Amino acid sequence: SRRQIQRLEQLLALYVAEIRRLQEKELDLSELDDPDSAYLQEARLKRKLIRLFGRLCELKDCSSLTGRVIEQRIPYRGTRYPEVNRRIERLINKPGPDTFPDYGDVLRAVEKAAARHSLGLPRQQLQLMAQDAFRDVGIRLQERRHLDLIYNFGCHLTDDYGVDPALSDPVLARRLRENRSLAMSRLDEVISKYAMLQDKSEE
Amino acid sequence: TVALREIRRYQKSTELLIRKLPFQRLVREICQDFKTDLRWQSAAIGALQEAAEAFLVALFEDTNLCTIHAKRVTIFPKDIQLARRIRGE
Amino acid sequence: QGITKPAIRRLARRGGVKRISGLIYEETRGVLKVFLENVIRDAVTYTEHAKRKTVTAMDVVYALKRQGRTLYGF
Repeated sequence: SRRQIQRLEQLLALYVAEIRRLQEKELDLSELDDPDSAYLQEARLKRKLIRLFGRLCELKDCSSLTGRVIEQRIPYRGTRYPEVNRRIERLINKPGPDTFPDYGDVLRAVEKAAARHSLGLPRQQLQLMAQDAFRDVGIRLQERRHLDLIYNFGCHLTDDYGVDPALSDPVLARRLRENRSLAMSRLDEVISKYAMLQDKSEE
Repeated sequence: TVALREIRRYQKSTELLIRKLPFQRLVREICQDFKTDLRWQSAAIGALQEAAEAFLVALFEDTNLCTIHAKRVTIFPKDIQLARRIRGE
Repeated sequence: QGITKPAIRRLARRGGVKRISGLIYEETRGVLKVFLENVIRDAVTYTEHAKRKTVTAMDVVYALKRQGRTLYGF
């Protein structure tokens, strides 16, 4: 009913307002130890809001889709052989979040398509085909997830604004550069640490 | 009336794989180690979590993309390291 | 106590890695912590340069932009 729908929309607006207010809340270190802190309450509100949106869409008899880039079908046209292409497309379009294939999946796809239709393809060419396809769709899936990240990043506070303050302050810029050196180093350190643990737990 | 973009953002937030309290406490611990007393906008914590999960996932994606084997294959620390040297920065 | 193994396995799987070794759990915790240390270090630098007592979301954004491809294009 029209009234019900209108009401639900009002409720959505309410939850949005509450979420914004919580987002502005300033947490001290104590509150960062709190299981009930503004951050967690915010998360809860977000869940409530999503469920509510579901109900709203079911009332309108429209899809519950939010228009996320990540729900768009990713085409694969990469080879001369539509059958291979089709298998690859079905592979990367599997239902759920965990769709991301490894090389083995791609190779197996190429092989099954090449066998089913008897394309008479040598293993070298089959392998190069699989490698190129795996690279293409792997990069595609990565960039799609990245796009999804930057599209949905931040909040109303980041909607307002903006120029990096370091561009007008050489001292701050210097500090940030030093910080970058430290960052790269510490990352390298933890990575190589576990690599070396692996090497010592080998020989 | 709420626009779809807002709904999209909040939806993305509900999809994070790391528990939010342990993450919050990790941030707390780091601030303690840094000996910084500053407060934090709840929004800032959210930003940190979304970014951190993206960073980890990208790390695994890069490892995946650098492993060409096609045998049933287990990822180890050296694989991580290699992938970072190849696709990193 | 910390962040959990099923979550780490899920993070790996999201990137197309089905199987991880025993060291990967501890390494993932370590990398997570190091990354957070980097972002927070930059963010706090921004906050303190502005003589501010609360780290904002903008500070974290500016910090993130210096961490490489992660926020590229935002």
